[PDB]
Amino acid sequence: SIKSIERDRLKTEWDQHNDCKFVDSLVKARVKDAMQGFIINTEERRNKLRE
Amino acid sequence: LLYNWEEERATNYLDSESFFFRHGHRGLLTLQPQSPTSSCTTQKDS
Amino acid sequence: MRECISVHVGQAGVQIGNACWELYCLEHGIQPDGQMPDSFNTFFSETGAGKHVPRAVFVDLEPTVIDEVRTGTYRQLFHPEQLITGKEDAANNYARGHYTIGKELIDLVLDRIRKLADQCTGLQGFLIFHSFGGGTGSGFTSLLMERLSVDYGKKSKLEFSIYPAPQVSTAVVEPYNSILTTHTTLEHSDCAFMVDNEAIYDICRRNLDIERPTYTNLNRLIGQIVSSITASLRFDGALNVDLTEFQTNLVPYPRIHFPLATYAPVISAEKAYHEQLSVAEITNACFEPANQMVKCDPRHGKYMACCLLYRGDVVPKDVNAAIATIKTKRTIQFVDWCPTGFKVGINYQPPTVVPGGDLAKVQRAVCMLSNTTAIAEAWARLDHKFDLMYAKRAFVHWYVGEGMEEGEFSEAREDMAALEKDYEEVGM
Amino acid sequence: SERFVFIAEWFDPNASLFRRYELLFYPGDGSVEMHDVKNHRTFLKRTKYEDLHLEDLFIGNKVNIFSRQLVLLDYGDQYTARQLGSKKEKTLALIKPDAVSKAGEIIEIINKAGFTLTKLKMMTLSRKEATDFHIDHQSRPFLNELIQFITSGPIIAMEILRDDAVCEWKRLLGPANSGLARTDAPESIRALFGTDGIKNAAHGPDSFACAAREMELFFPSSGVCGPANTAKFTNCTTCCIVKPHAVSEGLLGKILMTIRDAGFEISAMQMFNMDRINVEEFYEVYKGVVSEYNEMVTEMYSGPCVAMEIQQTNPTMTFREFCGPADPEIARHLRPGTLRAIFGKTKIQNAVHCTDLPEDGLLEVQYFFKIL
Amino acid sequence: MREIVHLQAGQCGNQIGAKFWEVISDEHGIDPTGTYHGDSDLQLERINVYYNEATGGKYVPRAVLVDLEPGTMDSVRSGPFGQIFRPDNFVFGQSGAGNNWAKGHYTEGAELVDSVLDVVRKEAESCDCLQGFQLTHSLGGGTGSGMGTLLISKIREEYPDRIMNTFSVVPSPKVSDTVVEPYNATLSVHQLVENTDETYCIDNEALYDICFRTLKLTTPTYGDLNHLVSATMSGVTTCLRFPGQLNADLRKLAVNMVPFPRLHFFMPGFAPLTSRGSQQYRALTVPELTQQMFDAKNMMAACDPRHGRYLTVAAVFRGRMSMKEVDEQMLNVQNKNSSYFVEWIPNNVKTAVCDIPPRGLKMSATFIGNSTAIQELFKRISEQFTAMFRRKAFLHWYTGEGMDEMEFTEAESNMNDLVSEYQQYQ
Amino acid sequence: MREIVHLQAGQCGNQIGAKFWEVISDEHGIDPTGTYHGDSDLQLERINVYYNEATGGKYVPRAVLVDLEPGTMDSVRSGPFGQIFRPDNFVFGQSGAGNNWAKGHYTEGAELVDSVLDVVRKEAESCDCLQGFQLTHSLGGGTGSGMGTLLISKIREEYPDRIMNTFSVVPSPKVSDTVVEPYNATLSVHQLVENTDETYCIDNEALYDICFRTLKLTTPTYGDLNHLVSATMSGVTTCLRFPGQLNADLRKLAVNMVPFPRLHFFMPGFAPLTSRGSQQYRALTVPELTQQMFDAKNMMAACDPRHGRYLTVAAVFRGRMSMKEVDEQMLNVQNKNSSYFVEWIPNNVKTAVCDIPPRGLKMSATFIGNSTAIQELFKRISEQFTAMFRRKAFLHWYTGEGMDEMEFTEAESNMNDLVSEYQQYQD
Ligand SMILES: Nc1nc2c(ncn2[C@@H]2O[C@H](COP(=O)(O)OP(=O)(O)OP(=O)(O)O)[C@@H](O)[C@H]2O)c(=O)[nH]1
Ligand SMILES: Nc1nc2c(ncn2[C@@H]2O[C@H](COP(=O)(O)OP(=O)(O)O)[C@@H](O)[C@H]2O)c(=O)[nH]1
Ligand SMILES: Nc1nc2c(ncn2[C@@H]2O[C@H](COP(=O)(O)OP(=O)(O)O)[C@@H](O)[C@H]2O)c(=O)[nH]1
Ligand SMILES: [Mg+2]
Repeated sequence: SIKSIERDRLKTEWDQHNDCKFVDSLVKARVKDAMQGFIINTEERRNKLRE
Repeated sequence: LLYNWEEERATNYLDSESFFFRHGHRGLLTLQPQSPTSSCTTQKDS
Repeated sequence: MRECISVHVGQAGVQIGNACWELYCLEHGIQPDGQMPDSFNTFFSETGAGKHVPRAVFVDLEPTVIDEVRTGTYRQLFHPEQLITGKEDAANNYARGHYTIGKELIDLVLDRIRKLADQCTGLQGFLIFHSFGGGTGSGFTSLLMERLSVDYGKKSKLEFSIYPAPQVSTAVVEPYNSILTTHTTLEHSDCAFMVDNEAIYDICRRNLDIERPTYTNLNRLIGQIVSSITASLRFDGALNVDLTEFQTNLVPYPRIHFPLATYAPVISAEKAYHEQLSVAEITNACFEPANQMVKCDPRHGKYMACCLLYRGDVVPKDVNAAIATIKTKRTIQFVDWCPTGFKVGINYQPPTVVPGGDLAKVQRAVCMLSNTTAIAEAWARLDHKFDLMYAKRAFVHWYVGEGMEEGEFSEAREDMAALEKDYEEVGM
Repeated sequence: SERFVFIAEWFDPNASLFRRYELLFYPGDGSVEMHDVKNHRTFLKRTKYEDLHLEDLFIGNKVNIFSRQLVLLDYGDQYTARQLGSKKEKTLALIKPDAVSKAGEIIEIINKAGFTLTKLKMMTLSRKEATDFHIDHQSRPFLNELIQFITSGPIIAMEILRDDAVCEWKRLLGPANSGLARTDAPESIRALFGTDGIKNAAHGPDSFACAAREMELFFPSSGVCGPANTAKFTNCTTCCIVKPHAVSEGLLGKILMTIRDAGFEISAMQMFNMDRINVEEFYEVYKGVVSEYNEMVTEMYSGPCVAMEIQQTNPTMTFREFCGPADPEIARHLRPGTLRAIFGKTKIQNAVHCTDLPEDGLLEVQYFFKIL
Repeated sequence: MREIVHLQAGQCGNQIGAKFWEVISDEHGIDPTGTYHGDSDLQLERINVYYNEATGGKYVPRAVLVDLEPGTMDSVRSGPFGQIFRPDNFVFGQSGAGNNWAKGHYTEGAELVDSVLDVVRKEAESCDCLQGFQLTHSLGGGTGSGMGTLLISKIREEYPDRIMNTFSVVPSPKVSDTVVEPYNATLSVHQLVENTDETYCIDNEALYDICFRTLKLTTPTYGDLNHLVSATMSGVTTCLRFPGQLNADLRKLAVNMVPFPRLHFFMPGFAPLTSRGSQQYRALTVPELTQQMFDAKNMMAACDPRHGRYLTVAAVFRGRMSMKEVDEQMLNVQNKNSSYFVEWIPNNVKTAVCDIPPRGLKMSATFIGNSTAIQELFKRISEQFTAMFRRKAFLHWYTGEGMDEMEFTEAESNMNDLVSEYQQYQ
Repeated sequence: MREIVHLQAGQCGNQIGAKFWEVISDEHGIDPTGTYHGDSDLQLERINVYYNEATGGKYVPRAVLVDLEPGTMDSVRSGPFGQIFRPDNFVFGQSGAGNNWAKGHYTEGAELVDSVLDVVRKEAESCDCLQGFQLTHSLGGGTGSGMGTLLISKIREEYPDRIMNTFSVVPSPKVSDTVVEPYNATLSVHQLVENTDETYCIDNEALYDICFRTLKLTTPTYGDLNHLVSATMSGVTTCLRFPGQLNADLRKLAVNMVPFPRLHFFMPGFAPLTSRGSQQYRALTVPELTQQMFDAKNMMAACDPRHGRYLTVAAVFRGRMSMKEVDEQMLNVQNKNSSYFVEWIPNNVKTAVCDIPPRGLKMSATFIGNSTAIQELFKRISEQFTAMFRRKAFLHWYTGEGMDEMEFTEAESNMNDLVSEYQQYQD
């Protein structure tokens, strides 16, 4: 019981830590898509300068 | 330049004769005065 | 959470644990005064402020070599007691370290494991580095394998041991002390990976271009073979591997637990930008005797099992098209009773080069941990040197002097003979 | 004979290690040669090479040899140390608030004197760094106007390396007071330029020892240095100028006169850039479109740039068409009033590199000194 | 932490230890006024092995200095190193021994050991953990062989655990300096084999060679042959005193070298010897040191090693080094001259590595070795003895001071059966 | 796909064959540091011919750098493009390059030939289809004409189908700087006419006299002739890495060129060579280069055309030209010279027009002759051997190093088969 309780407590603490990091990673993937869209905006300015 | 010409001529500038050198001569060491204070160990320089 | 309490010992493990516990500083952000600038809690432990203090235990008997690490660059990182001192060296004998100078020091080292293991919520097993080549690693620690295994029961344990070399041999009396300590650990060490010193000094001259090497130049090539093994309990990847697989795939029998070791990409920094680091070229290098870290030839014997761990940008289709072309080589022979004979563990992390190293910044590593029956002829010479000395009863009288009997010379000879007729019953 | 040797430093791209070599130059025959101090064998053998110059043989100025970029770090020799470093001394100067609209003739006088300009950057300093300039000065006169000019008007800090730099700067500057200099009536930077005596001028250190204090006061180590000295936008933040190699050619003063002509302002100058990453960051729009992209990044690889933010002043002539067509020969076909026909020195790699689309000037300027 | 108790006796000893105790003053940066003025910080680390502490930062040694006459320790105080040696550690007699064994072993050196043993047992229990002992003494004289062999006998009776070492000054076999050398050297080596574990035999005929043909000095003293003997003393403990690649202590070369209780008579050496005038033409590297110390003309006893087979051969090294290049050199000297070792031991060579070379050197090494061609160091004394026992040449000195002839008769039955063990294996 | 494996043996071909790697790498746009440095995109997509790639996408060459002495591998690691080669397959040696054929083969060549084949294999067994072997040798000494034979006779046992086109400098008609020559050269022509499938020729004398008459140079060094040879070999290997309109690989040249098996030594060239002062007074057409192709004084060979009725002239054009202008002007030169082309072949010529000009000129080409005038270079060196053999004049060293007397008869007898089997089809 002592091993199970301590292990479950540390697992749930690191699981909520990974939960915060995973929601932050989803925001990070949205940020990477935002950087992809900004590269597309630079491609739009490249289209205008190409003209 | 008799027998033993070169070394006996050369050693005097770098260095009652028996009475003065009775304690010895600096044979097994370099002419330079100090090669101490080397912080040169394997687990110190590595 | 997935802690790995390692054990170094001897005059080996203090000159190994300066360069093996050097990369654990580097692969995480751990600066040499214990700070971040969490996959690191296998090897580090965090206080209130920031201080990541390590987990292993390093022992000697004389304090001449432990005194460097407390006065070198890495003092505030290491614990003020985890480095455990002594007063005098066992001085190349199995008598002193097993009964007299390893008996009066054993019950504070036993205290500090129990203090370190109980804080470890999720420890997996023990890793032992004892050198057969002297008096402490043979003596202090073969006392421990019958002392840890009594207290902590049925835990896994594995060794990365420093076997003395076949042609060069530093000390004189080692066909006693290498033979004697292997009789005791044969049923208390579930794996025994081995390396030599001549066998890596070949490799640092022909694969690297640096002649005139150092032990520290050799230690990082053992300091890199650990972290492609332990990394599957550390980092993310396709296939992670626990320490309950090394004793599983690689150990067929009770008394056959003696595999080999090889680490694939061994190329300098000057030649980094020329050769294509193809996954076949990294793979087919390991099966060659020139790359191999034990001075033995596998062409005289049969493989029995194998393993692999991979790093970095692995393309997992092409590894299976590189393992598959190994099977069309009749130079590489297998015994019939392991027709599968492999294991793959794949991580994401590419290897990290030390600042001031000899290996290049590479992206793909391969480490074999191969069982082979051509290690039995490495046991041939160390018995061949024994009775060629024991007949004259040379060098004996310090072994019986410090509280032993002569008669365990009569068994550690006779125990290896049954092992020497054990490995021919299995590769037949 | 009479070779000059140096220690060189190149960043290996594949295996990211910093590499140290020993380069050798042979004045009077044009040869170069390169051994390795790290490993004693010879990789690069002896060669002749034409583009390298004895004025390019200065510690720090980063020169390309055979498409490799290296900064000369050390003096490996006592001979070349005696031959060059005993004479090459540094002097500090600073364009004050009044001299921004008259800097072209002063910079032409400096280029006629022959001092090599290492760093000439506009700066707006912090509170402590601003007060450290005025901490040393104490006398009878009331310096309220000069103090308000320093704390309010923008300035630029510059370093000039020359043979007897302090002596040549003193002989070019002359008398201190403006009325006294005009009464003496010699041709001088203080007599012809500068306003109201102690109100504003180009800064000049009193002694070689005090030049260290003056340089530490005006431009210290970059803790509180201040990245910007100009407004980020003024609703027309759309003109970027840059001078990578024509500063080494020396026509920076003359092109400042021609841009002061026709009533165009100049806002902010600075001289820090990394050869590749910073330029890549803002040549990004240029990446897909422009051809000869290798050459157009190579002649920015070549040298540092005095790069300058500028706004649109009149709508009668656009600044882009004042800058001219993309080729100097096309400029000489069309009109001599184009800046390529006056100054352009390469086929497409023009003397002034600008932006084409008017939108991205604000973002490029905010990158170039607000971020950097 | 592991100190060294040093013993001295005779006037032969106390010129050598006076030269031994100045290279320790050189390497630890000790000035001759008791303080320390060395520029390092590793030299001050294990200072305690040879330098006890006092007030004012003074460092004064663990030294014992003994003779039966006052005429020798007047000069040791009157040397260049007077203030360092302890005034309570000059134990003195009044009458010289005069080339006789029982003058020091049974009568006049025997009444005085109760004042030496007071000095040692007080001092040796001030060490926190002693490693062992060392002696430099005269087998040729009457005090070192007479009195000092009691101190090897009686101190070993107190503590049997520690290690006895001997920088024996054994007589030359060719030119002799005393007509009772085949008694004082014969009888002294009757008690060395039950009592002493390391025995370094030193000859002056072997050392008059080296300071002429190798160092090129036409006028050699003792004080410039004492320094090479004083080189190899601090050249043994190079690894206990300092950090490095592979440390080794004085139990670690008394295990690698002596396979039997009675085959323990070593053979000393020193590696880097070249002229004073031509010092800067050689290249002091790894092949230069090994090519000298594996030869007969770099050997500190006067027996040619080529007439027998070494059982075991030790070494030690010093200075920053590349360990594979020594490992190539140690197999070559086991593969090339395989007829100069016995075939019934697999490994015969040991090495150990320090880190800091001496003051003025870069690469140093010291040669210690068991060899069975040390019989010619003992058969010449053992054949000198019976050519004068049969004529009873000097027995009236020995009988009239408390001896027998049965203490004489058994002192060659030891000396014959010693050689009657070495003979079979070569 | 399509590739050529390379080696660089002898001193003479090591300097020329490493002068090759700049005339290649500037056309295709590689910096010396291994990065791509090209202007156009079209010359990157056939880089797998000469070049293997490296991690990071930088580019290394297929070459092998082996000769007896380490003097010249310290000369081809040199200033322009030394960094690109692989440092593992650099090969050196110990013993002297003492111009002996047993030093070519029997004494020094034995220890390397285990290693210096495994530099062909490690760059060929990692491939798809092999098409050419390019080896830059000479014909004078035991350095270059004892290793040029050695590194191709071994290979033919295992790579037998493919084509092996070397490039070799032949002896000059006036003065040679080696005196020991036809013991080796006639002993090397015993294998080169057998094993190889095409084998070129270059005089040193004609290479100087282009520079005085047409170029009007004052001072031709040895840096000039490198360029004049390296441009010809880098123009005949272009329909295998360029777009074009009439395209031929190296095995088209097996069936186009040689009618009887042992006649494959060709005569190089390069058309639009001119001076500096005469550029504005010269015009560039397809007829105006065609004269300069068929100029008697633009070849690399000293042989006059009057002894030569050309068998198969192949002028590989390279530029933006017209296919009729090529075809009408490769025939209008032929009716005008009836007696100097063979009557038993109806079309004696062959073109190839491509799409990428050289760097620098808008249009160029490459003459390749195949003449019946090359018996004059055959009558020279076979005549040097007969007087020197009856003296046994320098045979003491080769017999001392191990070459028997009865083989020097045999080598000249089979060098006599390169005029006798030539004389049947001369007439
Ligand atoms: N290659 C290599 N070998 C090492 C290293 N450290 C120790 N060794 C080897 O370890 C052996 C040294 O003996 P010890 O480590 O002192 O053996 P021990 O168990 O400590 O026995 P004692 O000295 O009596 O305490 C030698 O064979 C060395 O070659 C190392 O860092 N690299
Ligand atoms: N090389 C050398 N030999 C010495 C020294 N001192 C004494 N001897 C030798 O010692 C022998 C004499 O010893 P002795 O004085 O009778 O011993 P003691 O009476 O016990 O002091 C002589 O044969 C000397 O050659 C020394 O400092 N150096
Ligand atoms: N392009 C070029 N050719 C050279 C150079 N040096 C020598 N040669 C040629 O090499 C020839 C030397 O004969 P060679 O066959 O090479 O002798 P070998 O090296 O012993 O085989 C000379 O006739 C030159 O024409 C050089 O630097 N550049
Ligand atoms: Mg130890």
